[PDB]
Amino acid sequence: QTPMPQFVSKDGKHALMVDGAPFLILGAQVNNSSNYPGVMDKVWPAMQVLGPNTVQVPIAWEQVEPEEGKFDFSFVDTLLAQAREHKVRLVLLWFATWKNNGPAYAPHWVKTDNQRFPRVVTREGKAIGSLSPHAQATLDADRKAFVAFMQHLKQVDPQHTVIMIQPENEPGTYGSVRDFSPMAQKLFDGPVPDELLKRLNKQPGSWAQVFGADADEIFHAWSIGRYIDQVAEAGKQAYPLPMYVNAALRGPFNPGQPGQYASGGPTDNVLDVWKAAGPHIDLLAPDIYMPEYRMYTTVLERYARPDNALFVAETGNRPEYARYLFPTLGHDGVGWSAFGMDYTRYSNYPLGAKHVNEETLAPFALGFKLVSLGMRPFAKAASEGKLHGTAEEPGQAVQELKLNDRWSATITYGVPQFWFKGEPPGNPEPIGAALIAELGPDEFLVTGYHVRVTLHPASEATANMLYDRVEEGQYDGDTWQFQRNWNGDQTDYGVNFSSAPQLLKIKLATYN
Repeated sequence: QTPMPQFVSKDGKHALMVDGAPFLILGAQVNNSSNYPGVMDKVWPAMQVLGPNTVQVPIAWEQVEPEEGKFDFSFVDTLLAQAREHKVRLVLLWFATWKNNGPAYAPHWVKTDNQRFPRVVTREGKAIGSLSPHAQATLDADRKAFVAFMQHLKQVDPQHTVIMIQPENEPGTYGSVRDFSPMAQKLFDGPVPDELLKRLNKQPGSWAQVFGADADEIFHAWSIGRYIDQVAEAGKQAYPLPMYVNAALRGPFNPGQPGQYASGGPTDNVLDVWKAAGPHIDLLAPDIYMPEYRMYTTVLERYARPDNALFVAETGNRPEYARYLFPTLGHDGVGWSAFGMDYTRYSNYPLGAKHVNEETLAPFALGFKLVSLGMRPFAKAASEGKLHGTAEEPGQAVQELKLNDRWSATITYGVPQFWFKGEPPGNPEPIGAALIAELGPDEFLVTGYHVRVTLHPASEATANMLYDRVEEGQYDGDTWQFQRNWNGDQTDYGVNFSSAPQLLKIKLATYN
């Protein structure tokens, strides 16, 4: 029997297990209103070009429980059938109590009834467009619908088309650091829970006593984390798929959205608070909409932790974003997904692309194609901490990757595929990237674009380097299929990639 999807993490190594082996998500997310049968013909032809292995689709509380107690999962059924037909897996996004801080996707009977389902209140006493995490009614209602959803999924998806769930979407609050309602203030005045004190190694006290100036934000983060953890807990009792929460980043890390001002989500300053609050939440995923290299790679480093597998749940769909797939995979987490990938003729420019079409998909499609040529062995390498990835930084034409005790790799951008004089110039725009998996001490899987990879000795022991084999080919599952051996011009100057769909399995040797 094929096992259900499972998230495994042990001693700083992680795997998203799908059909019994590690899996790397090569993801595409449709636009926010592309979750109805009548618009799916604007989705699948885009996915046909892009070739993701996983598609993220919203499942809206307003569409599955339009009247309280009257559930309608017909769109889930339709979407499952289509995903199977188009040969992709799914990640379903539960748009419920929070979507970008707000209740807009909650049913009419929730979002219009502030007496039953109360909004956060500011210090000055005004309600703002974010539901309070302290209200029992709201939690009970979100949780009941999420349980009905997971129970349905178990029944209709024995194929395991759906591999993860995202409960809520960028939870948090824009217009206030926390809830200042009497209901909230009563809790804030109370003692910090022992669970949190233990995680942060703090002595007992009220929230203000323990955390001082940072009490408001830490309180809100804990409170939202506990809310979603209870939703996730109940959902997993029904059907234990992996689950994650996604974070709006702060300030200059999120310069193009109002969410840059959000409090209470799993931002880099409250990750430990969220780990303590959310044992039923498998990982905390960043949404990265800043194209600058040092900033982007800093986010990857901050979210990639021994206790947190890196998943880039959302990122921009402008061409400069495509290359960040490889350094993301290089953190040996579970994958990367790009946002806004359909033909519905919507644009989130200036954040994203002005137009999504067959041409502007091309830079993203290439990376997905390259990893797909070897996805299961690449995923296995990630699960062992043996996957290396890098992308081009503007103004830096050369990078160095240490692979193991024996070998390293020089990464060179914008040079010919032949002998050349002068300095490496870099590509005209930063577009290059490489991916290298260690299969054995002398064997590597290598792919890339707009790049030269030059393997070379890391020690005196390997000084007399030779290529034993440089096999172009691909995997059918776990089975290598040989096409040709590169040699001569093709291996004289490292191995060079332009934009062709090529995967190399390279075995090194020495002469004795």
